[PDB]
Amino acid sequence: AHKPVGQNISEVRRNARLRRHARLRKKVAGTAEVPRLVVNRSARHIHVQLVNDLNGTTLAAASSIEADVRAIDGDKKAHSVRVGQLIAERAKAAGVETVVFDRGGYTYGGRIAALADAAREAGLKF
Amino acid sequence: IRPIVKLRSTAGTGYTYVTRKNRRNDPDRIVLRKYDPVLRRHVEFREER
Amino acid sequence: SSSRNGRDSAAQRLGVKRFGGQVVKAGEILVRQRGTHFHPGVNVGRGGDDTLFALAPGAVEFGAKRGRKTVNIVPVARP
Amino acid sequence: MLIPRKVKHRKQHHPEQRGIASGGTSVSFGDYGIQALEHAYITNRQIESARIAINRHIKRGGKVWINIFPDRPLTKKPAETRMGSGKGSPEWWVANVKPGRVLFELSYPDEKTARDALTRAIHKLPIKARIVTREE
Amino acid sequence: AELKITQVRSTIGARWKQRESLRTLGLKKIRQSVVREDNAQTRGLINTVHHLVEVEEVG
RNA sequence: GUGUAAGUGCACAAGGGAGCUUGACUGCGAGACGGACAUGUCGAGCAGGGACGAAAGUCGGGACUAGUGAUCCGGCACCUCU
RNA sequence: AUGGCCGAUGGGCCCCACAGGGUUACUGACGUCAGCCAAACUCCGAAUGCCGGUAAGUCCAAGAGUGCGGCAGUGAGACGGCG
RNA sequence: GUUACGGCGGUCCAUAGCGGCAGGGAAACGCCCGGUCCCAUCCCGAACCCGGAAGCUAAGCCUGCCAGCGCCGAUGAUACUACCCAUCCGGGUGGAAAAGUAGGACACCGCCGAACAC
Repeated sequence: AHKPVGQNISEVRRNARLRRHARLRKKVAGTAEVPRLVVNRSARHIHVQLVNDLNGTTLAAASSIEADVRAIDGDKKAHSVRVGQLIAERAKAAGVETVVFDRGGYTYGGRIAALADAAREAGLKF
Repeated sequence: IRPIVKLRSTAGTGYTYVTRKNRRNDPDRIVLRKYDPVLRRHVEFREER
Repeated sequence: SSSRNGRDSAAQRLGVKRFGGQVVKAGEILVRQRGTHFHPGVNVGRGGDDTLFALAPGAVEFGAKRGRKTVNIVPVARP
Repeated sequence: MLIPRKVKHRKQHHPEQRGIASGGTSVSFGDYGIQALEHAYITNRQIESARIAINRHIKRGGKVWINIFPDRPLTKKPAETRMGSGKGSPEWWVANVKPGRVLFELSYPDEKTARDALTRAIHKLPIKARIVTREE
Repeated sequence: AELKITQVRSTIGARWKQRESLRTLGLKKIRQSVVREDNAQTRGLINTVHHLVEVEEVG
C-alpha cells in the first residue's frame, strides 16, 4: 500500500491563499454601489467576479476561459488585460464605475496587476 | 537627570515647536523627525538642546 | 499585625450601555470593554480602548459571526 | 493528618454549608461506607482518628478508602487580639461535607466487624452518619 | 372571564411591586373589591399579590 | 507569546518577521460613556498638509485598562493683542 | 485531590568492570478506568434583577416622573428576613 | 436544465469537524515542466512571481459509504431559584428551570461560471 505523510504543497498553497484572502477581506468587502472585484488565478487561467457581499451575489464575471480571450496569441498577462477589459465593460453594462479590488489572496503583480491596470484604463475606479 | 526627557522638537525653517519624549541613551541629541507646523507645512524638526 | 492588602482600583463602569433594540445615535457608546468580548460589526466601530460605538443610527442588534459575539446597528426605516 | 502540598489561595471563604451532595453520594470504591446526614467541616484530625479507629477495630485484612481530602483552609486569628488587623492565618484544613456524601469506605469480609468499625469512626466524627452498601 | 378581587391584607410590610400592583388593580383599602377581566395582565397582578387578595370568578 | 501586574481579549491574529516611514500631526468634532463638582474616556466625520499602500483604506501613539499632580505663582519660545 | 491499572524514572540485586542487560521487597512520573473539590477554575448555565420597546392598568390619583429656581434638614442609624 | 465541478459567500461556524474505506479528472481546480522576462528568498525559482503543457489524479479538491473519536441533543426528573405560606422543619405552594445523563441527531443555503444539454 501507500500512505503519504505530509500535506502536499498544493494543500499548503490553497490553505495559505485562503488565509491571506480572508486577511485582506477583513478590510475589503463589496456592495452594490462598490462591488468587490474578486480574483482567482490558476497557472492556466484567471477569473474575476464582481460581488455584492451584502447578499453574497455576483453581478458580472469574466475569465480567460471563453474563446474571445483564449484565442489571443500572447501571454497570460495578455489574457489578463483582456479579462480586465471584459469585466470593466460588463460592469459598466451592469451600472458600475467604482469597485474595490480583492486580489484573492494573491500577490498584486504580474497577471493580476495587469488585469487591474487594464480595468482601470477601461473605466473602473480603483 | 532623566533618561527619557521632554525633548521639545523644534523646526528648521522657522524655530517653532512640537514636544514628545525620547531616551537620552540614544547616542545623539538629534531626533530629526518630520512634522506639520502651523504657519508652514510638513518639514523637518530637530531638538534644540 | 497588619495586612499587606487594602488596595483596589476605581470601578470603570464597563458594560453594555445600549442593549438590544435600543435606538441609538451615531457615536453612541454601546459597549465599554477592555478586549473584544463583543466584537464590532455592521455600522459599529472599535475605539482605542476597545469601546464599541455606532457609526450610524439604528437599533442595536446583538449577533454572532464565526463564534465571535458581535454588535450590529440595524437601520430604522422611517415611515 | 492529610494536608495538600499547596493551595493557590491559602485564605479562603468558609465553604457554604448548604445543599445535598451531588457527588460522592454512593460507594464506588468498596462494599460498606459512611454516608453523612448533616453539614459539617470535617478536618484532618477527624479523618485520621476515624481511619485509625477502623484500622484498630479490624486489622490486616480488608481495605479502607477516604473519599474526601481536606483541602479547604480555615483561618484562626491569634488569641487575645482585637477584631481587624487582617484575616487570620490558616490553622485547620477541612472538607465541606454535605449530606449524602460518602466519606469513608471499606471492604472487609464480615459485615459485623465492618459495620462496627464504621460505627467507631462515626463516633469519632462530628455528624450524624449512616452505614451504606455498594449493593443498595 | 371576570374576577372580583378583594383586598384582605394590608400593604404594610408589602413591597413596592405589590403596593403598586394593588393600586394598578384599583385597590386602596382592606375589603375593597374591584372587578377586572381574566386577562394575562390582571393574572400577573394577582400572581404578584395573591397573598393580599381573595379572588372570585364572577358567574 | 502578547514590553511590564492581573483580568478581558487576541490564532481572522492584537502574537513572529521584513520594507517604507514619523499620524508619538495642525485646526476641529456630530454624538455618547462616566458622572456631587472638579477630573476622566471613546469618537465617526470635514479640512490642511503628509506616511504606507496598486487601490480600497488605515494612521491624531503603543491589544486594552495604571505609568500621574488641580489652582496659584513664575520661566522659556512664538504671536499683525495691549 | 482519592483509589485501582500500566510503567517510564530512579534505589537495590544479579550478570557484579565503565557499557549493555535481566530482576525487583521499593519509589513509582506520564497516560488511563472510576469516584470528587474550588470566592480569585469554567465546556456550561439559570431564576431574579437590569436596559430598551410595546399594549394595557391606575388615572375627580399615584397626589407620581422630569427640568428650573426659593427654603431646607440629613450626612452617628438600629433590628429583623434573604445573599 | 444535469453534473462524482470551479469559484465567491452565508449559518446561534461542528448536525458542518477529524479519522474512515472505495472512487473521479469533460472544462476547471491542481499538482507538475523550467526560470529568458516583471518579481522573489534575512539562504534556497521551496515559497512569491513569470513563462509553459511533457504526465498524473498520487496528493489537494470533489463524490458515496458513518454514531469510530469529537460536536448537537430534547422530553421528563433533579438541583438552584423570584414571590408566597410556614413559630426552627431551609419544610412546602404556585411560576421559571438548568448542568450532567440518556433517547436520539453525520451538512445545508444562495450567486456566478465551466463543460455538456440546449
